[PDB]
Amino acid sequence: PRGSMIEFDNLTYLHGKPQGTGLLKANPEDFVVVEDLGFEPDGEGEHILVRILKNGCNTRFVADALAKFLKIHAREVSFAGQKDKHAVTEQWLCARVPGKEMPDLSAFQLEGCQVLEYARHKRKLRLGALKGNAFTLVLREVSNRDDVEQRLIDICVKGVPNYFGAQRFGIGGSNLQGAQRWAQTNTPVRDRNKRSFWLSAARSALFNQIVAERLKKADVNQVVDGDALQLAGRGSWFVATTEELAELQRRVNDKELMITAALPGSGEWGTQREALAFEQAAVAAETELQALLVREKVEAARRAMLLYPQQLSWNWWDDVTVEIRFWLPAGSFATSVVRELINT
Amino acid sequence: HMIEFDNLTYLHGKPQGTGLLKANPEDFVVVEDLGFEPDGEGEHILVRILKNGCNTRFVADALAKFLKIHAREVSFAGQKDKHAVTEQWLCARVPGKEMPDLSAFQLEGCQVLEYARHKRKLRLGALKGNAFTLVLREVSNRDDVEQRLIDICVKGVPNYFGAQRFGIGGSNLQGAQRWAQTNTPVRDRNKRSFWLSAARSALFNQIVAERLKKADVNQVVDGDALQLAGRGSWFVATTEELAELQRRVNDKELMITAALPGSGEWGTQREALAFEQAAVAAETELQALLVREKVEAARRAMLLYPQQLSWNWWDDVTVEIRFWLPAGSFATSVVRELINTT
Repeated sequence: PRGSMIEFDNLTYLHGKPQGTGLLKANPEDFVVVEDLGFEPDGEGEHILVRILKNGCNTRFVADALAKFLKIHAREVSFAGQKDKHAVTEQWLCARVPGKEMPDLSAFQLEGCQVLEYARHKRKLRLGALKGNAFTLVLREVSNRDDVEQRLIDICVKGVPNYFGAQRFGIGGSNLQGAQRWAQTNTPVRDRNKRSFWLSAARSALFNQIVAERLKKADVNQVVDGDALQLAGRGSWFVATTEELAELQRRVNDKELMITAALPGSGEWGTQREALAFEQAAVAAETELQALLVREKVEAARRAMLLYPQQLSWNWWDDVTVEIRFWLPAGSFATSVVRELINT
Repeated sequence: HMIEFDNLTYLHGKPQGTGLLKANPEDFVVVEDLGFEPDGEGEHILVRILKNGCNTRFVADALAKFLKIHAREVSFAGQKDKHAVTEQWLCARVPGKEMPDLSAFQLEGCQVLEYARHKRKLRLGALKGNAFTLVLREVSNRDDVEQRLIDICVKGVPNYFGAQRFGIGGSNLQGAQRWAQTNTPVRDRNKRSFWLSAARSALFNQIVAERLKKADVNQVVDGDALQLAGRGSWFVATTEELAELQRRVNDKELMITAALPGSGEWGTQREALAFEQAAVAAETELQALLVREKVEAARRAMLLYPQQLSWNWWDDVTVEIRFWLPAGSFATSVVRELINTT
């Protein structure tokens, strides 16, 4: 059975493959993540926002525990996003518990999880409904400090490819594999979760591939006729035209606009003419995955090709250990930044 | 050439899901708001009628018959078509103080809800606004819709003129463009209005689309024409006042406007005016047509904040949404930012 599609480790680099190695997440304390909702709990509402700090367990696990403690169905507990199990993460959970009474969540004890705050909120917390995350990482046993230092400087200026991290395609890549097999047939998928995982890996893999192809051009950030340019910090995007190229390039160079790559699916991809031809050619061989996404009615969307870590700063503890801090928008991965610093 | 409707910039970005709007007339309920209660005296009789399956003019002629008066004695502030359910007000001139029994007036598909005398005649465009109740069906991405409804509560939507403004098949804009290329006058007065209206509306939509491409959409600039919320009055922003003006705009007390090109001054000045002119610089022919026909330039809020926006999800693929919009604003403009339709 001949397999596929550019593999993750073969994805193009913006600053070239690093000339050094290092350790990522040697200890959970070396990977701290603080969720950034973008809003404060209202202080009223039928929902209860619970801010927790965890270590050594996934979000759903703590969510199920929270549900049990409040004597409510696991379905009554949601969250903004999945936080790494092997790391120190802080995030919000949301449980629907209507009423004027506020349950004593300070009694909720669970190994590898500390409650830090809880208050009522009107609307339920939905997946993907967060602003971003603040990261504090420590890279250990850095074999080439000068290479890493130089890369951190270049990242501050040019950024890094906004790839979906390896964690997006399932353990061992099962999600992408399963998505591929399912696309080779017409056998519908029962399990709602198994279906979402697969559809997500498919579109994510295609996005990464389009970006990897675009990075093979002479000028990676060159705006071309028909590009879908997204305003920095938000979803709104528009189509570029030959007539406006000069001014558009300036905004893109100034990081006001973001060249985007397609997130394949039903409907139109967004790009037009030249740019559209490019994206279609970049994944021309993936007719099967493309067709799968279309039949499952997963609307095509736009995603920034590049990623500019915010408030990027770093400190070297010694010639082989660095602490790095930065904030990333929702949907971007810290591993996409680290990929351009060291090889793991 | 000119930005096409479907390519008009989105405030919240193009939706990542689809759905059905107005599957049946019952999924689109529009309740007219006069902006006042009838005087309860006067030579005119205001009649509120629930309409489903026929248009205004039709019901108006039917009322005229029932009351034994000239069809042109029945007026109305806003026209509406069959495809939607509308609680509309009709105005009949019946001098005197006696109140005819509008309980015998039974037209197919209609229902008289109330009636009272009033002093002034009801005129087209005199409506203050409309309250809508819509049912979006076969929603493919609830999460997307939910977040967009929430974002709209905070930021609103672009106050675009809906497609209906450009005639069936876009014929009104087409007619305006063909007309703009010749000095030939236009016979039919109805054609004149529809065409001039489509041209100015298209220009406004393009200016807003351009403005939405800026880093900060609601950023006030020197020379901007700011309109007081709820009314037509507007004034020009000045550099020395920006911080204060910006606060009132963020607080939704003032509305940044975009031009409705026509004869006379557009309203904006300096920077803002230069921006608006460039935004439609290539539309010289349509502009000259408006100037030529003496259609006075005017102002229209760039953004639209649906009032009392609330919604209820029947199931994962069905939502009933309610909101009030001032006259001149479109429900389709709110929906454009929620789902993609065909």
